[PDB]
Amino acid sequence: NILFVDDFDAKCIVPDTAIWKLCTYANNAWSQYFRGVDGYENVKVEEGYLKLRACKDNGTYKNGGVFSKIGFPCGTRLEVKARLTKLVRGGFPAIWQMPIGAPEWPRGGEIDLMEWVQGSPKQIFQTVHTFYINGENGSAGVTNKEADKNFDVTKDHVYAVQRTEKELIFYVDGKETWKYENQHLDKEKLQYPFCEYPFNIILNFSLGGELNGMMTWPGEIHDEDLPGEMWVDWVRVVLLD
Ligand SMILES: [Ca+2]
Repeated sequence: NILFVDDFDAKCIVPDTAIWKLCTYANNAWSQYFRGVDGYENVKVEEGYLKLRACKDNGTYKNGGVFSKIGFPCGTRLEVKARLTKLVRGGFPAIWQMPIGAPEWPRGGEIDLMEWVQGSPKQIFQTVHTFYINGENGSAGVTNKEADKNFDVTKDHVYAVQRTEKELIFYVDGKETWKYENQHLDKEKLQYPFCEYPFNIILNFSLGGELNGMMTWPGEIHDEDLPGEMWVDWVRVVLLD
């Protein structure tokens, strides 16, 4: 039972303009290099892929990224098939979900299906953020510490999360990796916001380096590794029985 699918196979050179919006600048690790990105110069649909490019164009770092204007209810599973063309040191690709119409981050939560950093290059990270975990200042969230440490992100993999009232279940390649569970605390504690808001889909290949002279988690950008691309074959949202 398919609620939403984009196979990026439309007769169009950009992703569906009603569904997908270009990521915009903000002063954070994932967003800083959307600044001065001219329209779709780092985003295209080609040969059945959404291709998100990270590059340096005349000394300016530029990220490739879109987010969905639509969001999805609980009782659903998101599956995203993607690969990186190349390992890029300082590269910071991600597949993730934000609440639509939540209060300020992280009070509505955040679900990361995939993040990659050079600091652990044979891994991907799957992570959850809430106000209960992060409070006002925290950014680490709760990550799968037992994540696969012999993993090649440059091959096609299906990254997935199943979201119910009870829990988030993470998968890689159809194999359960971990669960983040509803603790059923007073809603006041903001421990499990994941079913109060529709959640969207965010697909990006960002660049790290320093943010206001502090080294970001993805670490030092090696310009010799650029350009790089994340190729998304498809995204789908399945409605559970
Ligand atoms: Ca496709």
